[PDB]
Amino acid sequence: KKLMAQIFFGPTYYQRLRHMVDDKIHARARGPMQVLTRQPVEGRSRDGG
Amino acid sequence: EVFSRPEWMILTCLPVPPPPVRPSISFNESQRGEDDLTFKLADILKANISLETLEH
Repeated sequence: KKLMAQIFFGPTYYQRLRHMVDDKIHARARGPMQVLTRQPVEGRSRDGG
Repeated sequence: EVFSRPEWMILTCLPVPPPPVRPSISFNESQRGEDDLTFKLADILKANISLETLEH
């Protein structure tokens, strides 16, 4: 069924940006702790809190 | 009178904090890696003995 509205279709030059979700996604439930402070470590890489 | 006497603002006995305040981040068997505070205390200690021997 036809759309009551007419859509502005056509090409646009789009770029893929350097931030992937599977590169950002992070979760932790216990893990590495700093030596001095004894609190969770920092960053995805270090499995931080 | 009990907790804060003016005389105690001048130091004669300097407390040495235990290792967990100045952690030896000891990596590998051969290497060590002492904390900044450990050096400053060693620096204080070196300086103290120079003076202790010098005056004696």
